[PDB]
Amino acid sequence: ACYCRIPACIAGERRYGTCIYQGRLWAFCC
Amino acid sequence: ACYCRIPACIAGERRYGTCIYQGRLWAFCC
Amino acid sequence: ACYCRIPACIAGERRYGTCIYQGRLWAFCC
Amino acid sequence: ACYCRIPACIAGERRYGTCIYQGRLWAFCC
Ligand SMILES: [Cl-]
Ligand SMILES: [Cl-]
Repeated sequence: ACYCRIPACIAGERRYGTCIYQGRLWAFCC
Repeated sequence: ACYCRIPACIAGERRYGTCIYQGRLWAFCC
Repeated sequence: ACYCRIPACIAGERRYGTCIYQGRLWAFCC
Repeated sequence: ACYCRIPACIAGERRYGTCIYQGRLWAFCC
């Protein structure tokens, strides 16, 4: 699955984009 | 869980933001 | 002209979108 | 000044972010 994350993607994931949610920027990670 | 969706959120969800990935815009739905 | 603004658009402007810049969200105002 | 551009920033500028408006993605160039 993919996840919007703060502060960063985790081990085993790659950043594929960005989420805008709750007034913050998130890494989009899969 | 929240989900990035095209074309729109499904009944029972609301749009709380936006995902940007693979050069495309997605609704962020929870 | 249009401007990316924090915290908000100003008098005489309308918000038409969002900017992502310097780790922050900005109102896109014209 | 910074500018939202399609297709890309012009020589002498760099891309520092992204604009979202009118349902479209733009390079944010300064
Ligand atoms: Cl923080
Ligand atoms: Cl602040």
